[PDB]
Amino acid sequence: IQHPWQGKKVGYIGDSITDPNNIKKYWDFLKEWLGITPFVYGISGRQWDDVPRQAEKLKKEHGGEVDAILVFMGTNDYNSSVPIGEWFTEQEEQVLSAHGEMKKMVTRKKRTPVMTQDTYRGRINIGITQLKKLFPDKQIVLLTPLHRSLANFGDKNVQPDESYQNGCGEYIDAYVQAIKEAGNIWGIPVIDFNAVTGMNPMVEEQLIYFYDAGYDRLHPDTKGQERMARTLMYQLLALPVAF
Amino acid sequence: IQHPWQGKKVGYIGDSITDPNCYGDNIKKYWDFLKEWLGITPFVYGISGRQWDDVPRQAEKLKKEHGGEVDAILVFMGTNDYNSSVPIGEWFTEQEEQVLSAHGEMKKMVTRKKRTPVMTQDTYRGRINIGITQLKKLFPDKQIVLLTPLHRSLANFGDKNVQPDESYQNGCGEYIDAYVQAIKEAGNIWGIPVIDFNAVTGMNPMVEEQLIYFYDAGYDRLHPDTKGQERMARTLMYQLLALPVAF
Amino acid sequence: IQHPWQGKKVGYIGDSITDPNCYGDNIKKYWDFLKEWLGITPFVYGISGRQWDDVPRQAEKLKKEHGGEVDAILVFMGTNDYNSSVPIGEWFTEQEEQVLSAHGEMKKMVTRKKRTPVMTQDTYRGRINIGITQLKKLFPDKQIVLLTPLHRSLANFGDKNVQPDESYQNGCGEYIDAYVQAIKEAGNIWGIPVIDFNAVTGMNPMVEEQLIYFYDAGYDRLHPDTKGQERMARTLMYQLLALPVAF
Amino acid sequence: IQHPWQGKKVGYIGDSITDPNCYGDNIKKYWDFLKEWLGITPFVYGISGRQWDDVPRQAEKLKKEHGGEVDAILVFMGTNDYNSSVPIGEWFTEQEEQVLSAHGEMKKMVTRKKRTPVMTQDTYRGRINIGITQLKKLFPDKQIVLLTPLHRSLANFGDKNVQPDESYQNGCGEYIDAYVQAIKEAGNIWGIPVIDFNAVTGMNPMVEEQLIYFYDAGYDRLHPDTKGQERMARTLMYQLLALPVAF
Amino acid sequence: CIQHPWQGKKVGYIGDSITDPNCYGDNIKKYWDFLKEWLGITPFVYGISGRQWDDVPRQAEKLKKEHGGEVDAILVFMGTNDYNSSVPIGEWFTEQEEQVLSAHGEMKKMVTRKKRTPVMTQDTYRGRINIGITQLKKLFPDKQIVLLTPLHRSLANFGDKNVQPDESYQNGCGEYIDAYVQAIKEAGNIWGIPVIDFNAVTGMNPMVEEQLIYFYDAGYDRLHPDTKGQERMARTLMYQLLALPVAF
Amino acid sequence: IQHPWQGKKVGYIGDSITDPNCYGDNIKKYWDFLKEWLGITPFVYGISGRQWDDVPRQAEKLKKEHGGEVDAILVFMGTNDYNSSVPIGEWFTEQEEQVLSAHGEMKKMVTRKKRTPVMTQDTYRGRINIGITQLKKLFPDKQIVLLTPLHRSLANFGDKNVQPDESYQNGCGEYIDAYVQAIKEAGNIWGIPVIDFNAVTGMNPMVEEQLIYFYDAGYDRLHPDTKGQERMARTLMYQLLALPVAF
Repeated sequence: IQHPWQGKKVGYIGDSITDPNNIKKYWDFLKEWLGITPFVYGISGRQWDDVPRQAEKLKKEHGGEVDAILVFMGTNDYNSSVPIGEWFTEQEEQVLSAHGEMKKMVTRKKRTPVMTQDTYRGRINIGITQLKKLFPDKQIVLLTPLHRSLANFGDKNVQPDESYQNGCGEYIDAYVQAIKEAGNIWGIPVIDFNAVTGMNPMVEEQLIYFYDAGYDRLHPDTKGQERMARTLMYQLLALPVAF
Repeated sequence: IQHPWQGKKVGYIGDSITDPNCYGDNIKKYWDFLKEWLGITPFVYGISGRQWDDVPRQAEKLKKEHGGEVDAILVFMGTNDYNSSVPIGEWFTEQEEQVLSAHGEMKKMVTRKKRTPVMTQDTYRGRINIGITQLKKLFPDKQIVLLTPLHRSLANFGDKNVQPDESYQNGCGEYIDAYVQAIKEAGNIWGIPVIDFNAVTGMNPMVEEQLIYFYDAGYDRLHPDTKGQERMARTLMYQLLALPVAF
Repeated sequence: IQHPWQGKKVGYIGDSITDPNCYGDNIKKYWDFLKEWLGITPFVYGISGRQWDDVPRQAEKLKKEHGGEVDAILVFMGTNDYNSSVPIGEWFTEQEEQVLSAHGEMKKMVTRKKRTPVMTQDTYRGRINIGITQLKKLFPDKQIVLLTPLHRSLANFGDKNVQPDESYQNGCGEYIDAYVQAIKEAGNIWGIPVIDFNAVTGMNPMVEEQLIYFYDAGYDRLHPDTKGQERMARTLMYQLLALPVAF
Repeated sequence: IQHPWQGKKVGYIGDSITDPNCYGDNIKKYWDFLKEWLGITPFVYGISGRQWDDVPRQAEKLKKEHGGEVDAILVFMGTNDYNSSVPIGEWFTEQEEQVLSAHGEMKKMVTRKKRTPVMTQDTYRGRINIGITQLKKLFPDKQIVLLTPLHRSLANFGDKNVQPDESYQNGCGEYIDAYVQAIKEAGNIWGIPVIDFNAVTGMNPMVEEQLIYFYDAGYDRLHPDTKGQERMARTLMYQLLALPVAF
Repeated sequence: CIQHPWQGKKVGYIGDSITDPNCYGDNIKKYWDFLKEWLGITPFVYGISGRQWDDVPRQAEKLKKEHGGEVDAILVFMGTNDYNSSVPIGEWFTEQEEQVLSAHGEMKKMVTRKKRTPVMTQDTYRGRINIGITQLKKLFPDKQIVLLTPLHRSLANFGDKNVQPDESYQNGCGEYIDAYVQAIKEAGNIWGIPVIDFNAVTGMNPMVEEQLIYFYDAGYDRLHPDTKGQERMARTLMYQLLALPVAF
Repeated sequence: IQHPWQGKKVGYIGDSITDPNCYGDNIKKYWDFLKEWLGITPFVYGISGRQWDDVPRQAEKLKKEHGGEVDAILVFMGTNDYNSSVPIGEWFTEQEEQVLSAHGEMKKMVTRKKRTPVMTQDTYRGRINIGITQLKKLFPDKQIVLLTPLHRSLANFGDKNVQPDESYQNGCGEYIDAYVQAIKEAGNIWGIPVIDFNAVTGMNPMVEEQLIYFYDAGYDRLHPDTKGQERMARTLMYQLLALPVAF
């Protein structure tokens, strides 16, 4: 058997942990190991509300080339205190239904996805919708956000470690779980990177995988990026690219 | 390493999405692609419209006709239980009972809450309890895997067969979700592997652009077309890589 | 693609199901099959009767004896915590705290709930917290994987050691389920991979026909026999395909 | 201090042990003694052979005939549910539902497991659910008290009415215990006071010397005789001292 | 105006040292002595230091013999010594399928039903309770008989051969005092007898140092209540018994 | 007989249902009725929103301000613990210990399992342990009684304070039942009387007809109105008859 992602062209959507612009990124290792041509759209500080824009740029510049897409986003939504929100809104409706006898109008509760940039769930609904609309025939995979600790970049950018809830009373857990739940909600594969990478900066001995123990226990260093890449390599073995 | 399912004989249990007769030769089934790609001989028992209450029968028919040669079994069922408004129900019933127990002192009857699985075909969970029981009973030494139901949209097959899309609850106040999650839950409840097909296939007819994987945008957004079947087959190929057949 | 675990040195932490001495030579253990099939050198520390509170000790002994050569670690523990009625407990305690925060404006002291892991051996989650912490502190750059406990039925080892099947809650009012689920939950809580062995092995002694995978149909439906160990090993072989060893 | 039930009007719901016609005037009933001792006017609705499924009916008749007069209500029922092999059943059914909630942050729909009372005459717990609901609906501002059934022994009334003593389970595998405990449990489940008559009366026909409190040692160790009724009445007199009538 | 139902009645008191008139001699005024004073209740006391539930029949028999025609009610305050002496809890019944005649509308016929039989043995605590309540009801079937649960207890040291750890420890057969308290409470429904949960209602817990004011010796005896404890017990009993008649 | 609580001075510990500030003069509280009926002087410490973790503070304030005057104490707390999703936890922790024991022969060290109460405010049972310890410590010679929380329904107090009715589990997966039962269990665990107010009041807002006892059917089916407070007071009056104050 051969690796299904070997020699494929892949679009990478995300934040600074994916952003090309001191640290060699995971997609660069995959390029070397599996010959995967990378189309990187991840940008520093971006959140799930930026998924549609990144997807659109990918479509515009490489629509006829890209084979698969990986979405690694969400840690910034947590940091920016983006309210989790709701997946759907629901209400009674009347609809034609038939199961053995003449069809007739019946009352059935109907749900409608909440399409808003105001909430995390809303952003995920909008993002996945756009991804499927633009790339309906491609392999699209979501990766959950990594564990994170303290990060201090100046007097206007101070991020407490993950033992703290953010400004809207949520732990990073809610931002990780929403992505995992999106798998069944929208019908899309999810790689639980948060867990499978085995990287947790809350355990100081594992800070060997992060940028600087003194002020940045959020961004992985090259060593962490390589462990992420190797993890992704075997986790992707379970998903085809060419159908 | 070689694919653990290559050259094996597999029983396929399910409904129309597995039925070789679904729309005749106008839809090539996933097990057909697997046969071509991995040399997997298919023993197909899926039949259009069948529900989880039909798993025991299909399992027994598989046992009777190919019990001495089948290597593994895939169960892809449940979307019709949703459409037919089968109440979810509960997994077990509980009650304080006495049982022989010892942890340091002389053994004796002690009272502990005991759970007993609900064996009834009146509920979805009951049907699953009965179905998995029959599967493990007839094929105790085989690799048996459950596949979760696919996302689904509108389906109209005449005035007596009209199925609203999945944004609507069915007749017993449940969304398709309940039937998908019950199968996932069965993994730990019964000790059986589950492939979350609902998610990994990446096929959602609720997004019209992906209707390229379903039969007819006008009246059938429930049954995958050949293109969808091939995507399902390719998905299965790599998802099955994580499970052995020959122990 | 070559198996990532091929030819690696692995540490096996656990209980009797891992212990080389379980029924002596009457049972060939899963790690022995892996040694033969994948050339994986085993450093086994599992010991009969041990619980999650023994994980740090085993991890430390592994570090002391093979720290410079071990490549990966598998933790297969918890069924004894269930039998010994160890309360599940809580993962964290929490309270409002003042912390420096800044998102666009001058940093200021703000009020935010802060959680702290419960580090006690009095509870299951407490033991898991302590265990995973020690594992990560000792082997921060290694591949460490947790395996969930297998389904289990009755066992009668002597006048003072009789263990009811899994349809019964233990002495602290919990089903085996809680001990399986807590390990799965540890995946996201601590950032560690988990192989849901409880489900993927497809071995459930509660279904009599599957007792072919356990040691004694009359007195021990808890410990797998060689046939069960091999099914376990083959399952692990393909489940581990999704995880790298050499980073 | 004066007895809170003195001079009050009370509705008595139950079976033969309450029915004034039980063996005609050969037996003086407990409410009769209470009428004499405390001036409690009785509105009796208990009828021989009635079960908990008849509570709503008796309550409605009481309401219809003395609604504007009755001060309190006593429900002494269940022994016939035992003799008629009425399955205990379940108190509630549960499932995940969406509900508005807020504890510090903006209110929103959250998922929480919700329980719903099982309202059915097919089970004992179901009957209790329906009965108490009706009692509270009809007399929301009254003192309503439940009394657990008395211990019981053999009862033979012809070749077609033979009731084994309480050392035997009934036709649905339950001891009288289950029907007593269900009532005690209803105290907290529904929010209603319960007098454990089963214990406090001190009357157990299973001990032959105490058959002095039952109708006939030869064929009726189920129905109390006048002596037993008086002991019950006196017990009730002091047990009711702990509950107000006029609020 | 309601009168206390136990006023002027004659009561038999069955139990152990906490009931024994000889407990520390005249250094302790017992609960039944206070009830005699407050309610004019004549006490027939049979409690003896160190006795267990296996001694209930003997005490009941002696009560019947000496005061059978005088006694109106009976209180049984026993069990703390069963805990201290590591008496196994045991089982209430044994069960087996039996054939029995039953009829519910149609001609009676033999049917299979599980039948239970109480375990009558002095080898276990539950067995002793079965034997004890049976004898109490056989001897005094028309009397008010009430069971009292054992009191919370702490350390006690009565010499080189009599040392009792506090209730935070299991006894010699792996049981906490809890098991001996609960078995009595359960007997209420099992046998049809009222039980006053003295263990809780007295509000006396020697495990809380500040409440040792109710026990005899802070340094050597946190098991036996002192007069102050006996009075709180009696006063508690006075109002708890208000709920039970004596004269039927 | 005279009421044992007549003319006594009582401390009332609890939450808003006890707090005199609850809706101010719009609600006359239970202790106010008891003052008028039995001449009981009230020393009220209950405060809106408080939980069992506040019992030690309220007990100490009562001690400080009325320690030489108070005769008895009632503790009516817990409903907010439910609302605030406080985990139930465990009563004790256990460990094998060596202790001096003698039963007929020369004393010596033996191995016995020893339990230690959990003294943490992180769990409900821990809070009860801490609270009852404080109560008995400061008032060792007083009559102290616990009252179980009342049945409750929905409450909506603004955008950030919305409480679902009791048919829903709280934020930590527990029904109100758990917080009611733990208090009942405290009786034997700590040796303290418990009045099961949850049942004896007969007040259940889940039965709409009984909402006559609660503040507002529209937004407050949690707090009893004056009519509810009076029924509660009347219930307490006769329930307290079984407990002495002056020993």
